[PDB]
Amino acid sequence: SMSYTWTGALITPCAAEESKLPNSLLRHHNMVYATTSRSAGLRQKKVTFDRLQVLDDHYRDVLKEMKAKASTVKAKLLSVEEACKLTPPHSAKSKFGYGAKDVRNLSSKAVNHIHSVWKDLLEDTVTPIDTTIMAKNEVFCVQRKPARLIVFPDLGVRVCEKMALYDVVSTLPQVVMGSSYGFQYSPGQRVEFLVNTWKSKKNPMGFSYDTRCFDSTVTENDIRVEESIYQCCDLAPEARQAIKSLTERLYIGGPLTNSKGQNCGYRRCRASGVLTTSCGNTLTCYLKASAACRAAKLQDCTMLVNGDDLVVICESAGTQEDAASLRVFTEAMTRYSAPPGDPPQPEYDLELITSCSSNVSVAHDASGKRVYYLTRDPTTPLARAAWETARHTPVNSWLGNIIMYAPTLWARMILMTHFFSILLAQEQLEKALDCQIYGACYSIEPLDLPQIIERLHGLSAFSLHSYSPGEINRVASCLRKLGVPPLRVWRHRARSVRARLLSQGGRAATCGKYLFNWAVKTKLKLTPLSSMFVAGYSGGDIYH
Ligand SMILES: Nc1ccc(C(F)(F)F)cn1
Repeated sequence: SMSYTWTGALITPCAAEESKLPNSLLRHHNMVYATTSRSAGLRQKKVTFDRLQVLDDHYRDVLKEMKAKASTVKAKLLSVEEACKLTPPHSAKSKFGYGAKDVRNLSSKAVNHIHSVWKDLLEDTVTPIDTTIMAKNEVFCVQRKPARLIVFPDLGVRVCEKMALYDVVSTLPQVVMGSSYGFQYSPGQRVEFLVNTWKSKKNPMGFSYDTRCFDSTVTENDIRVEESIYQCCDLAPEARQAIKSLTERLYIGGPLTNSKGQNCGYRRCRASGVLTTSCGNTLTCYLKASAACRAAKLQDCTMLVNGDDLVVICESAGTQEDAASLRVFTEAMTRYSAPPGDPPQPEYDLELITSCSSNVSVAHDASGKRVYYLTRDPTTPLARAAWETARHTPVNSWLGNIIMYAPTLWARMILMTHFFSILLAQEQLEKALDCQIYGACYSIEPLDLPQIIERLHGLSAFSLHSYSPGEINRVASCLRKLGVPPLRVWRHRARSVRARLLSQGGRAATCGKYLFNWAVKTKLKLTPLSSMFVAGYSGGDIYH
């Protein structure tokens, strides 16, 4: 069928939509835009097409292996109270007279409605369920992306999803997919694993695979298979019925309704704004790729899967033979309805492969020992940082990136300096800030950063020092390209900040001592002083 059909009703905004900055971070403010509903139509054209899916024996076999491992999982139902507590404070309200605030408080109005939505789930396993459709507001840098489409059901339903499936999507994928399951790794854990699986090959070859608009490529069959997998778990019988209902009424598809309550059409592919999205896309990606590997006689594959994002490291068969078996791999994925965006390409250097928007690089600690860490082209981070510092926003990408990319050259020299300067200037150091990690919302105290980083990256994070020439040129370039002060200018700014922080004692002094030792010249000695990287949840409406 078609991924979507349209009525012609517009995808409409809920509120005013900014698309540009209203400046000591970056000069070329021209280059930063936010996406808006103004670009919905273009995206609309890209995500809508027919899906032809041909299975084969490798598909059927990998699924059989997955269903066998899923049968070792036992999963419990979540009480209303637990499901309510997982709902973010600012999650979109219900069209039935209550908001997340009422949900979090166990207001008897929200809970009663939630009871009725659940009851109706058990009784009716057919009637499609209403979804809202929305263009996202996401900041990027020039050289333009159409806004992504987000699709999500009413708050009431979302809470039922949690009850029915939070335990499953938190617990199953790991067991089903073992070490391929990306969201069980912190960044140092992910580097360590990529690097070890690369050293483990006699003659290694790697390649990422970009599936073109993955959410569209997911078929209604795919979503029933995925259900068939959940069902292999030892479930409560009420969980079993709600899961059949949710999938048949919502996951499989349904009507799309814009912010003004008009009907935009009907979806027959993955909704992005549901609980099963990450888990769904990760299982569906692992299954197709694991099978595509077999079709292409790829020798000795290890995979890493994070939703629609896929890395494969295997034994090379020769550079010709490689290029070729990769084309077969692609044919297989295409048959399975996951055709390519960029066409995939072999790499014989781990450092050259990008996955989850990231790549492995290396530097050196105090002792000169070499250290691998995860980094990325810092353009979108800096872009969003400029946005976040200009317009006030609920989301703080900067902090997320400081946490994820603490070891990187750019996060230490630029993000850390910049934002500790603002916080010191605003006397807002003590305040918790919300940020996204593998799609879940965590409240974090910026002064905790040092221990957080020590815990997730090791102490070497505070003293890495001979960054690769490629990495240094990527940063410098991005700075010039963007109009951000070169790295030497941050060094001077950091000494100033480090100093102010040191003067305040307590945890600020630790922030200054640790975060900015790289900037001093004569170094201080840096001695020693989380259920966060377990599962993926973007679009799952989760808070911890
Ligand atoms: N040519 C490059 C480009 C980037 C990198 C690193 F930053 F990822 F290390 C290495 N070599």
